[PDB]
Amino acid sequence: HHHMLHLLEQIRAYCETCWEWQEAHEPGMDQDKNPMPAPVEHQICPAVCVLMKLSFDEEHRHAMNELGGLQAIAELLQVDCEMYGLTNDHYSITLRRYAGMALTNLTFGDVANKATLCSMKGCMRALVAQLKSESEDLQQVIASVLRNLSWRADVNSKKTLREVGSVKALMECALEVKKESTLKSVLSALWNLSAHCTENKADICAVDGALAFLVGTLTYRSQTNTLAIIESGGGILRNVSSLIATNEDHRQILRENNCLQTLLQHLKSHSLTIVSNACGTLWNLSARNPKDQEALWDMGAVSMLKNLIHSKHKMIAMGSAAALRNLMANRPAKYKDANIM
Amino acid sequence: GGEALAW
Repeated sequence: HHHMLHLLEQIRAYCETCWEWQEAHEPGMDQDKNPMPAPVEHQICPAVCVLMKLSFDEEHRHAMNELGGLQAIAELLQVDCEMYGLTNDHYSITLRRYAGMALTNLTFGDVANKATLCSMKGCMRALVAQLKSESEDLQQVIASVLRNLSWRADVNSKKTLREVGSVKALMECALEVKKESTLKSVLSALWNLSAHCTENKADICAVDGALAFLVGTLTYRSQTNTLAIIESGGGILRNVSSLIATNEDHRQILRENNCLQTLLQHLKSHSLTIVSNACGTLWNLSARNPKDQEALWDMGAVSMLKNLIHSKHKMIAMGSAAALRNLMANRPAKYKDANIM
Repeated sequence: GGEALAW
């Protein structure tokens, strides 16, 4: 499409102008000597707006991909972030939101485009830095990019997502988020990242207050949690629980936040995702700790798990049966025949 | 956590 080529050319030309400015701009001069390019003066927002709107259609995305659109839009977002930093300027915030939305659409279902954007490590660093923006709407857009990039990440993309500090940045972002729709995007990205490798799990667990926060996302008894929050927080917990099971300090954080009690409540949920997540978490936590095994026995876990072993869903069937096996292999003294007497 | 279009 020639309008699309026309728009991408405009964006590329602006970026080039910005790079040439960055390379010529000398320290300690007047504001007037070598003026910064202003995207308003180059009609950039309306260009990226049109491309964002077009990016919702798969045929328009195909045309964009043939003309290098992902790279052009990414370079634009990056250069604006580098030039202007964490600004509250409405034009800049809007530009960044539209660019990020386009990048979300262009990385959806497209393994090649995910790999390409991850390879742009300078852009990736700029994206991660925007999670500290005062705009929770920009936070949501950035988290949505990172969510898509972390879904079906290839070996190199996983390494890069880790390298640029996306896990710590997202977890720290989560602790301060007030808007549910922003939190949903942030937790969905973390759910993907938490599955990539053990080091990502450790990085989540290492953020001060993060485990208590995550257990907080599980509760029904909340004026802020929605179903989506419970699902995604529980998914993160399921993934990181393989590590937590081996760390007494982290188990203690879970204990003191009533995690086992809440997971047993989750077994009774009508939500398949919630039950699934709880079965995987209990699989892990029911191993190798007598204190937690006894609490589970006291609260009736054995029967609650037995009821789920015939599920058609692998995670429920396997996780419930495995947690049950762990409890049956480690019967507390007070439930042994010789002690009930 | 899956993937999604923008909004």
